Amino acid sequence: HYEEGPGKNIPFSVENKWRLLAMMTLFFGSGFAAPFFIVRHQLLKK
Amino acid sequence: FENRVAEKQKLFQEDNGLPVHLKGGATDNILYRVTMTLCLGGTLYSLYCLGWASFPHK
Amino acid sequence: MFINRWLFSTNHKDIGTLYLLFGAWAGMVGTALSLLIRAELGQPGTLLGDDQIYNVVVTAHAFVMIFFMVMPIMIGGFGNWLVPLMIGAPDMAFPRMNNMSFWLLPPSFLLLLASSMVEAGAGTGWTVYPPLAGNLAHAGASVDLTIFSLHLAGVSSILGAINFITTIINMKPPAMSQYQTPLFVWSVMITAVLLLLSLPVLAAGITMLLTDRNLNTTFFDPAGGGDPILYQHLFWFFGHPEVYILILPGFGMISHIVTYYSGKKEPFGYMGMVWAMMSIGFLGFIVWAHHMFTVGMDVDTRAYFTSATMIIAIPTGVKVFSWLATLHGGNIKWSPAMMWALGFIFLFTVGGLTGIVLANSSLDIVLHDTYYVVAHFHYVLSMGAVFAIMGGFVHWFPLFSGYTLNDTWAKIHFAIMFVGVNMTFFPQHFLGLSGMPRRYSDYPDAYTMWNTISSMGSFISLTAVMLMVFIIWEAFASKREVLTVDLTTTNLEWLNGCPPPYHTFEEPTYVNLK
Amino acid sequence: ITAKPAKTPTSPKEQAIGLSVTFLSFLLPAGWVLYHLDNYKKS
Amino acid sequence: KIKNYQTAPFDSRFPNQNQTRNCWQNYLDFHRCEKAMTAKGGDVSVCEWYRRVYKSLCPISWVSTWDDRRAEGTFPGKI
Amino acid sequence: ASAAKGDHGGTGARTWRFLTFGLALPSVALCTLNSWLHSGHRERPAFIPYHHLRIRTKPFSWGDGNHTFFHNPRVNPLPTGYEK
Amino acid sequence: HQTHAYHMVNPSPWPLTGALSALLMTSGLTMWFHFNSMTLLMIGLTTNMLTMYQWWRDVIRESTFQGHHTPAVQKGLRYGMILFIISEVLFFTGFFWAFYHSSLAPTPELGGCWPPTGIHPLNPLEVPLLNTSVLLASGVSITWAHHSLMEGDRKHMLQALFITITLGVYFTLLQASEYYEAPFTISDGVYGSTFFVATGFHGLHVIIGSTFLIVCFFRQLKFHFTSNHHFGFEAAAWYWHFVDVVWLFLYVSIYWWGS
Amino acid sequence: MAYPMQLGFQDATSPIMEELLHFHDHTLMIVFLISSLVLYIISLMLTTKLTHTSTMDAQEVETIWTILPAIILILIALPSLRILYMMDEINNPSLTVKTMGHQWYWSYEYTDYEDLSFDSYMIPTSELKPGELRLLEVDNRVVLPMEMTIRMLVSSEDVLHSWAVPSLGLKTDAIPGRLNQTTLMSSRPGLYYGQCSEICGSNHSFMPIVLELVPLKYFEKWSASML
Amino acid sequence: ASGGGVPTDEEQATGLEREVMLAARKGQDPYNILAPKATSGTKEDPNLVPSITNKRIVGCICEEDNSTVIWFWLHKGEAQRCPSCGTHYKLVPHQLAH
Ligand SMILES: CCCCCCCCCCCCCCCCCC(=O)OCC(COC(=O)CCCCCCCCCCCCCCCCC)OC(=O)CCCCCCCCCCCCCCCCC
Ligand code: HEA
Ligand code: HEA
Ligand SMILES: CCCCC/C=C\C/C=C\C/C=C\C/C=C\CCCC(=O)O[C@H](COC(=O)CCCCCCCCCCCCCCCCC)COP(=O)(O)OCCN
Ligand SMILES: CCCCC/C=C\C/C=C\C/C=C\C/C=C\CCCC(=O)O[C@H](COC(=O)CCCCCCCCCCCCCCCCC)COP(=O)(O)OCCN
Ligand SMILES: CCCCC/C=C\C/C=C\C/C=C\C/C=C\CCCC(=O)O[C@H](COC(=O)CCCCCCCCCCCCCCCCC)COP(=O)(O)OCCN
Ligand SMILES: CCCCCC/C=C\CCCCCCCCCC(=O)O[C@H](COC(=O)CCCCCCCCCCCCCCC)COP(=O)(O)OC[C@@H](O)CO
Ligand SMILES: CCCCCC/C=C\CCCCCCCCCC(=O)O[C@H](COC(=O)CCCCCCCCCCCCCCC)COP(=O)(O)OC[C@@H](O)CO
Ligand SMILES: CCCCCC/C=C\CCCCCCCCCC(=O)O[C@H](COC(=O)CCCCCCCCCCCCCCC)COP(=O)(O)OC[C@@H](O)CO
Ligand SMILES: CCCCCCCCCCO[C@@H]1OC(CO)[C@@H](O[C@H]2OC(CO)[C@@H](O)[C@H](O)[C@@H]2O)[C@@H](O)[C@H]1O
Ligand SMILES: C[C@H](CCC(=O)O)[C@H]1CC[C@@H]2[C@H]3[C@H](O)C[C@@H]4C[C@@H](O)CC[C@]4(C)[C@@H]3C[C@@H](O)[C@@]21C
Ligand SMILES: C[C@H](CCC(=O)O)[C@H]1CC[C@H]2[C@@H]3[C@H](O)C[C@@H]4C[C@H](O)CC[C@]4(C)[C@H]3C[C@H](O)[C@]12C
Ligand SMILES: C[C@H](CCC(=O)O)[C@H]1CC[C@H]2[C@@H]3[C@H](O)C[C@@H]4C[C@H](O)CC[C@]4(C)[C@H]3C[C@H](O)[C@]12C
Ligand code: CUA
Ligand SMILES: [Cu+2]
Ligand SMILES: [Mg+2]
Ligand code: NA
Ligand SMILES: [Zn+2]
Ligand SMILES: [Zn+2]
Ligand SMILES: [Zn+2]
Repeated sequence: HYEEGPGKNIPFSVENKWRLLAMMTLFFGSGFAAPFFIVRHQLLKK
Repeated sequence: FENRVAEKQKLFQEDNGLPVHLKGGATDNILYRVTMTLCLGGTLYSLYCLGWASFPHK
Repeated sequence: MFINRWLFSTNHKDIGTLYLLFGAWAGMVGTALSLLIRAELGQPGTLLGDDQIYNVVVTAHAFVMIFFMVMPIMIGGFGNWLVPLMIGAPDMAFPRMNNMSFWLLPPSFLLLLASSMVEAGAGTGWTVYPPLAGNLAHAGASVDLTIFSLHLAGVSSILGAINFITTIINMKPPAMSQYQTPLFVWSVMITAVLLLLSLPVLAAGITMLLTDRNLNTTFFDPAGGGDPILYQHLFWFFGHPEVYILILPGFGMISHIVTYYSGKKEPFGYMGMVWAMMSIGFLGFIVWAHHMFTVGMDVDTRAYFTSATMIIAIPTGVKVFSWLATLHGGNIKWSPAMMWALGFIFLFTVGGLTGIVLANSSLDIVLHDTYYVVAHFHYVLSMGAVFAIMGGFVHWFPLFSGYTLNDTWAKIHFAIMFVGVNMTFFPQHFLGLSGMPRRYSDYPDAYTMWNTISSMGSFISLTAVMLMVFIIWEAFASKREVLTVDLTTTNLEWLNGCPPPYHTFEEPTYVNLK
Repeated sequence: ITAKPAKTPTSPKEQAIGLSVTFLSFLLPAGWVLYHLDNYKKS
Repeated sequence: KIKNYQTAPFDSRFPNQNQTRNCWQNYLDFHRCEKAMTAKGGDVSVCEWYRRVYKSLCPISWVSTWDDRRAEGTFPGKI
Repeated sequence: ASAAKGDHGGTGARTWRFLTFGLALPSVALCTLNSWLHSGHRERPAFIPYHHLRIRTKPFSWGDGNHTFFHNPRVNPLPTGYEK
Repeated sequence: HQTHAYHMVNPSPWPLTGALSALLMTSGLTMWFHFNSMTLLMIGLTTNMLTMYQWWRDVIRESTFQGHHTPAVQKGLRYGMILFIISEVLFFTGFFWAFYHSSLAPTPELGGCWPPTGIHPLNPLEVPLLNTSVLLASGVSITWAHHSLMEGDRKHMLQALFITITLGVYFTLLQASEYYEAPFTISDGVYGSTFFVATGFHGLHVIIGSTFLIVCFFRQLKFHFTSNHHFGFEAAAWYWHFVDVVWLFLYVSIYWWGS
Repeated sequence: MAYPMQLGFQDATSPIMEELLHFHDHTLMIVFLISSLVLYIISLMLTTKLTHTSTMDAQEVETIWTILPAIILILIALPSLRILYMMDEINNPSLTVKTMGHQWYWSYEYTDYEDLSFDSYMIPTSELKPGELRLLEVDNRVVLPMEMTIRMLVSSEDVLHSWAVPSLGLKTDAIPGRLNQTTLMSSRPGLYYGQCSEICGSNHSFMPIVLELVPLKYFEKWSASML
Repeated sequence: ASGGGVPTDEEQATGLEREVMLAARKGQDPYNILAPKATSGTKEDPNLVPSITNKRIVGCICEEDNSTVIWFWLHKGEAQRCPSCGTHYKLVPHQLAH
């Protein structure tokens, strides 16, 4: 089927902890920053 | 009409390792690509529309 | 192959994984929203200067936390990953439809983020009451986008409910009766029956709002003979079951966390835990009007609802004590998951009791629509669901990934979060008694002290979430693979290794009928 | 639960870095937006 | 006469928090009575009760609105 | 109730066809007969601009935005009265 | 090799297209209602039709052709359908709630009466009664269809299934006519609001049920059904009865008592 | 009105609000007990090396923890219901005053005899006179006669709003197309505050209610002068 | 009034449905549809646990009506006992598909 076992049953790579960090930082970082920008968006329309 | 299931059973159980949605033939492949294209394209379209409506046109 | 697995899945574990990912992401959004809410109330005066924006934020925060974080994580994540394993089932009954239930959420979420992007957003409150929600007070796409997001999230859950009920009723070992299934499974099945029954009414409700706004219907428009109150009846007839739907799965995880870390092989009074959940589910359908005490209802009606609403505490009590009874005489393992489960038991009780205060129409007249209500549900729901979710998560993380967390960091995460949420929500009890209303971007000067504190507490919690992220990175970064797990004789889901193979139970379990 | 030692041990220095970065990924963006709030309100 | 009214008394037909029908009922009653009097050659002062009551209960805008509609021939109620 | 008929010794295909042709269809015959009898266009009532009818809070997404989806000029007046 | 009777379905793209098709349809309604453009709505309705077709095609492939429908898999599908139908009933209940709420306490704006001042209801003894005898008759002929299928009679199963479909259509046409001839509209207050939206969704259901019945017609023509295994037909007949019942409720509630 | 660092309810102005104060004390005691008992019991189960992990029987202790809570529930229900039916008691008022919710202000209508009515707006923070309460003051107060049984009728002319006065234990939703009744009765003269209790849009937080309770005599002169 | 033309399962059932249908005719249960009746579970008369590998998960319901089920891997080899009631189970490997 597909790869099995630790670090293989996930849609992202954990082969590099640093790349992993960057991916996670973007993933969570993006979701957290969204409200802040939607607001800034709503303030800049009027 | 006559019963032609057996033929369809033989065709669909034919060991080619193809997922059921493509197991019928080349037609399946076309239909699929049509459907997926419309969906992906249409979705790309909605993003655009959302971007447009996001701003005031005074 | 990547796309085949992650976009075309039919695997219950993989799907539950996407749900866990989606929910974690949603959680970050919901949190940013909350931190915004408290930033505005952080000091007297306005911060945003735009109160329509504040209203949009408060509305989004709720929708996100409820529909995109809690339900996805609980029924979607833990629900999919665990239920099949716990009954020795090969996968869910309709493993394909199950993938759509998942994929309907990002579109549903997109629709929500759109409603806030276009026009002035929907600053109507997660209850979206007409006429404020109507085409005149809230003209434009915003409310319509919001109504749609709910339709999507709704079909996703209604389908997901059909799946779990079918799976649980039909896919257990031939010898296993319903009363031989774990509690988490019971919790999920019940939650699902609630979803099956309640969402369609909400659906009917918001459809009527949609037509009032776009097809000139007058369901909630007096000018046509309509009635805004009708909407509230329909919305709440769903809204109450929904609050129970948000905690039931957490009840299931708590029973399991407590039995496990108590070093016990079974929960105290199983049949009593089952009866509890069933009852709660049933009663949760006949108490909705307690959200409408101030709309001016007949005194008799208000008496009935006050009474019905209180009875719920009986079965709920039985669960509380059974958890304490499960702790009774156990070999206590002070694990991070146990800590979350303990925090949950205390906090949930607190919130539940204030809920009993509010069940009284009389006192509610003064408490309704004040921060007392906001403190009640942030204790039961926010602290309750989140705490259970955090417990279930650290408990089963190794099972899902095959790696272990650094127990010390996790205990620190629990500590910071505990301080953070109470310092954030306890003072709100005061604000509510003294009369500070909900949904206010600013408050009369007397309420300054408590609003300042609560907002400071909100930050501590932030520090806890940021830390939680980092902790997950550390599990995956260090890579400590699991070897041995205790009590597997009574925790079937741990039996196929960590993480278990893609297809499990290819060969069913053997269970004698005797 | 028992497990084998970290296949890729994350040293303390490596955790300060991982932590620091996690924090900044949450704090900087929101921080930027929030800092420029007055500039948004009236513009 | 038989008056000396302070405010509308409790009406056992409308004992709940919803007084909408109460106002409306007296508004109809007044105008039904008013039409009966003016028609058969009589005095509108008899209709004084209902007038006092509905005036006390009904919000200005509703009455204002219902009046405009009786004028317009679009009054939904039967008078 | 028990209806007024009988069978029940064994409810099978021959019986349900017996009911489809001996009862259900003849009923659709009579009701069709009755309807296409009491039909005929009834004299449309005088228009009256009642404020609780012909609602318009937002124009329809079709046509000129003022005619209902299945608008019948003969019997459906607009907010300002019937049509030409 | 697996030693249980359950079905592991192959990775399928349908859930994703069905999801996106939903996004296109909702987003499309928004484009229509507010920015006057049916583009998205068009695309979405299409990809939705495509998804439904291909998805249920594969299910027929998995069942009649590949034999994956063991008595256990079929049992589960029975549950799923009953559960589905149940959620549909709760949907309709919200509308019956709305009707009753409004019709029992007519506000001043309607003249505080029901039907509202200025609404002239359809005579229930006319087309609405015909419509009723039509759905009721279709209920009998589909039972005759089921019993024919079970008794192995191909000719009569098709004949009865045909009659059933014809009645379904007849009803839909009558209803279409009723919709046009109706002196009231959806904009005619709460009476119109509840009449058209309730009979409206019911009507859509009749069309869906008809479609479902037609599919069974063709699958039967192609011999997919065995006298003992015909779930697609079973479900369609349950769904047909659901629909027939929703009508009895509408008839009594809105058309009769509501006049 | 509330004061800095307030923990409980605003001092009862009418007799009903007094009634609720007591009822809340009675109830809150119970809440404290149970929440502390549970907190305690938890600490009890976790403070001993002694163990007993075998199967424990439940059909006995469940009777205790089902009968006890049910009783405690009835002990809250009684006084709660007595107070509820008490509020509903027929009272025959001396005055009827109507209020209308508007985005974003309240209008009041005293129309028993004269056709008096006015709008009530929040005094802007910039237009506050020294000593006045930010977000709370309104230009035109609701002058009413202390020690009298008054009837308030609430409604709205747009969205939803809710008419509330904590001190008197009042809160009635302002629904368009509907007339909600609620009775008021102040045991003392003075100023009594409140805020809109239903999200009604952007300025839901800035449309207060201020009641001015004075002796009947001054109310009548106020009424005439206000025509 | 009557006639034929409708395929029977016997004539048309295929794949796993057919397999299950035929095995059921021979009184067998290769796809675990039925719940196995227990033996005396003694050391002499253990519970025979079919399997197509060298281990299968066993769930023991020690006593009728128990709500807790004991789960463990039954390996090929010497019979093992339920960690709870000690009743015996022995793995009897392979075959099914000839
Ligand atoms: C954070 C701000 C704190 C400000 C404190 C007060 C300052 C007083 C000055 C000066 C004090 C004297 C002068 C003023 C007297 C006013 C009396 C009044 O009008 O009376 C009514 C008032 C005031 O009530 C009081 O009389 C204050 C009660 C405070 C209880 C606090 C428990 C706190 C635990 C840990 C700290 C808080 C965070 C964690 C809370 C965790 C959940 C409880 O309003 C309430 O009803 C507020 C509470 C609402 C209900 C919560 C129910 C369950 C709560 C705790 C169960 C803990 C059990 C185990 C025992 C506790 C175990 C942890
Ligand atoms: C996790 C979600 C959750 C849960 C489970 C609950 C549980 C309860 N809720 Fe709450 N509630 C909310 C979420 C939840 N609620 C939300 C979201 C709102 C606000 C929505 C909005 O308007 O935005 C709300 C609002 C709300 C209101 C209306 C407030 C208002 O607007 O005026 C009411 C009214 O009665 C209420 C009551 C209750 C009660 C009595 C319970 C009970 O079932 C709790 C019972 C539990 C206990 C009692 C504690 C443990 C028991 C014991 C230790 C036994 C001994 C006890 C006794 C003898 C009393 N809730
Ligand atoms: C489950 C629901 C939920 C959750 C978790 C929260 C969490 C929080 N909410 Fe609230 N909130 C609501 C539901 C919720 N809320 C609802 C329904 C309303 C009513 C809206 C209305 O009025 O219409 C509301 C309203 C509301 C108000 C009142 C608004 C007003 O009246 O003006 C405030 C203000 O302080 C607030 C604050 C917060 C804060 C600070 C948090 C959080 O910061 C508390 C701490 C919680 C976290 C930090 C969560 C972390 C979760 C994750 C990170 C998931 C991780 C996932 C994995 C690990 C798999 N919320
Ligand atoms: C022939 C009988 C069968 C009925 C359906 C057939 C054709 C209509 C097209 C789609 C209908 C599907 C569902 C019903 C939705 C709204 C009610 C429509 C019922 C109907 O068709 O009513 C018509 C109004 O049409 C209108 O506005 C209709 C405007 C069409 C736009 C549809 C609006 C789409 C809104 C759909 C909401 C979707 C949410 C559903 C969610 C499901 C659960 C998540 C009645 O006509 P009228 O001129 O006012 O009066 C007749 C006077 N001579
Ligand atoms: C004014 C309001 C207006 C709106 C009104 C609108 C419409 C009216 C309503 C309904 C009419 C519509 C359609 C009726 C026609 C057919 C429906 C199908 C039923 C059928 O024919 O069912 C069969 C048998 O009964 C079975 O299922 C029995 C097994 C059922 C299983 C599914 C149920 C599980 C869900 C949760 C369980 C509930 C628990 C009960 C205890 C709770 C106590 C509080 C099929 O078999 P199966 O699944 O293999 O089960 C094996 C058991 N023999
Ligand atoms: C504009 C309106 C639109 C109209 C409505 C829309 C749709 C309806 C659709 C289709 C149905 C119509 C006819 C079906 C056609 C052919 C069936 C062919 C088989 C056949 O001829 O069947 C026969 C009976 O059918 C037969 O009389 C056919 C039966 C016809 C029955 C109805 C006629 C009514 C006659 C008057 C009697 C009324 C008196 C009432 C009595 C009280 C009731 C209890 C029996 O024969 P056999 O020898 O045992 O069978 C050998 C295998 N076939
Ligand atoms: C504003 C507009 C909002 C619009 C939202 C639209 C949302 C989605 C639109 C696209 C969805 C259509 C795609 C077809 C889906 C068919 C699913 C189906 O038929 O799923 C079946 C399961 O449910 C069963 O039986 C019985 C259950 C039947 C489910 C039919 C799906 C209908 C989806 C709509 C649900 C609405 C909810 C109704 C109440 C309001 C089969 O399960 P699978 O896992 O596939 O396979 C199992 C294999 O063993 C088969 O051999
Ligand atoms: C069902 C079995 C359990 C039995 C327990 C009883 C519970 C519900 C059934 C009773 C419904 C009829 C009662 C009507 C009698 C009162 C008439 C009336 O007038 O009630 C009206 C509303 O009733 C309405 O729509 C009522 C609308 C229905 C609301 C009930 C919600 C339950 C529905 C979901 C259940 C799913 C079932 C699946 C179906 C097979 C309006 O409200 P009033 O407050 O009067 O306003 C008038 C004011 O001007 C004066 O104060
Ligand atoms: C203009 C028209 C367009 C309108 C939009 C909707 C259009 C059509 C919907 C009609 C539904 C068609 C569904 C066809 C399903 C065919 C697949 C089928 O029938 O699959 C069967 C299984 O049932 C199954 O999954 C049963 C699957 C359940 C499907 C029923 C779901 C209804 C969908 C409703 C969606 C909208 C909801 C309402 C909106 C508010 C296969 O098993 P059997 O038949 O026993 O065969 C095996 C034998 O051959 C062995 O011998
Ligand atoms: C609710 C969650 C949020 C919690 C609070 C965030 C915690 C603080 C994070 C730091 O954030 C920032 O710090 C700044 C100041 O220290 C800004 O720089 C700015 O300020 C400057 C120095 O005053 C300049 O040099 C640059 O131009 C600049 O824009 C800034 O953009 C932002 O990234
Ligand atoms: C051709 C087929 C006989 C069996 C076979 O396919 O070999 C016959 C027998 C009965 C069916 C018919 C039934 O008698 C009912 C219908 C009657 C007709 O008026 C039109 C076609 C009609 C819809 C059917 C078409 C026809 O092609 C069928 C399908
Ligand atoms: C709130 C709901 C009506 C909602 C609506 O207006 O549409 C109504 C319908 C029927 C009412 C119920 C029934 O009339 C019977 C009961 C009678 C009592 O006087 C109060 C509780 C009682 C159990 C009711 C509660 C509430 O008033 C109900 C449930
Ligand atoms: C009879 C049933 C199941 C027993 C079993 O088969 O194991 C048990 C499970 C839970 C029990 C209930 C719960 O313990 C809660 C209640 C406790 C009281 O002591 C009696 C009634 C009470 C409401 C119980 C009645 C009955 O004995 C229940 C309902
Ligand atoms: Cu008016 Cu809030
Ligand atoms: Cu509730
Ligand atoms: Mg409110
Ligand atoms: Na502020
Ligand atoms: Zn596979
Ligand atoms: Zn059948
Ligand atoms: Zn055993």
